[PDB]
Amino acid sequence: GTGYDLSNSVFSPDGRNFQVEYAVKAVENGTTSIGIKCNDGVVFAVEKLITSKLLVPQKNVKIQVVDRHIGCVYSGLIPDGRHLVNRGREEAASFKKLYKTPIPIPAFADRLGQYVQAHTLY
Amino acid sequence: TQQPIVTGTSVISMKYDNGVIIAADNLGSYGSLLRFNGVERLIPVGDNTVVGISGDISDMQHIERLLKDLVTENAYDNPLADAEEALEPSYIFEYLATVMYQRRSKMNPLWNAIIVAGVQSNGDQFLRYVNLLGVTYSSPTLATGFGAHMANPLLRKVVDRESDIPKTTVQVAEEAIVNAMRVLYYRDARSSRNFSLAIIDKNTGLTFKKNLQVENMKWDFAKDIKGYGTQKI
Repeated sequence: GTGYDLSNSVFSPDGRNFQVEYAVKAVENGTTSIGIKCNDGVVFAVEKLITSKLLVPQKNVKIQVVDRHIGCVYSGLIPDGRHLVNRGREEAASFKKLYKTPIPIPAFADRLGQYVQAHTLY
Repeated sequence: TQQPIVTGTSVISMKYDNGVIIAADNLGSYGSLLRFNGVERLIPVGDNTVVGISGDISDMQHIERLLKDLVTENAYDNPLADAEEALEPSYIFEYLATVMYQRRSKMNPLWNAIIVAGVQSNGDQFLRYVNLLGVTYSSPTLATGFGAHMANPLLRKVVDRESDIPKTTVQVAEEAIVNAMRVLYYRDARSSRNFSLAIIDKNTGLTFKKNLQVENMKWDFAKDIKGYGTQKI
């Protein structure tokens, strides 16, 4: 039948999770942002649409730092972005607290990955 | 409730016309055993604050971690983290004072005595003390443990009241502190000859000096002292 796209963790007959796909739409409707890996680092950049002359220039920063060595930028629902970075920050602090060394990027990525994957389970 | 194991002795400090000075030896004692000698007990936070800690060393290391986190956190979503919204010495102290009092109120204290020295953004000198009981206070000079008994009297001969601050130079002030460190090495059985000293000047900024040593000590007169009363040789 139908209705497989009304609840978040439901597999449709073809094995898809429509709610996740609809989330993607929210992302494609968002501002463009990128990242470029260089020979000894990474660069992040993003587009900030100027809705009007009223927006104070340079003020509404979008790129966010996690710990002191990680940069994060995202496209889609901004509040969801901040939410994910807050988690990332806790995840990073917890890692450093136990292991002393600041969190490796691969390790940090799976932390964000597992958390986001978790929001497709219920 | 606990009991200190590895400990650091005195932390002495004072303020002069353009800033504040703070020093502490590099020893980590284990009871009567002078166990560790490369211990840094002066914690710089940013470039306007230095936190000197005495008492339990494991708790000091814990406070160190708390301080690093403050810096990291303050930088989060803060485009002015290195300017108008950088950590002020007074913020750092209020934070520690809050933690110290909360911990004593849960009957599980951080067994330390702390002095926060620094210069506020408006140039004002900042010197305040907080200990394991959550008790706090300010004075032109501040010292913990043994230094409270022997350093304060000396440093107060330089700055005996507020009005003496503007009349005191970095040279005079640093001299007092260095002399006090030597006195403490003479009478404090848990002190070390090696120490660190830091200056926070509203003009020259933060100057952190490591590996200093007590010099110019008088011991020669010891040869003249024999016996404990009637003995002649």
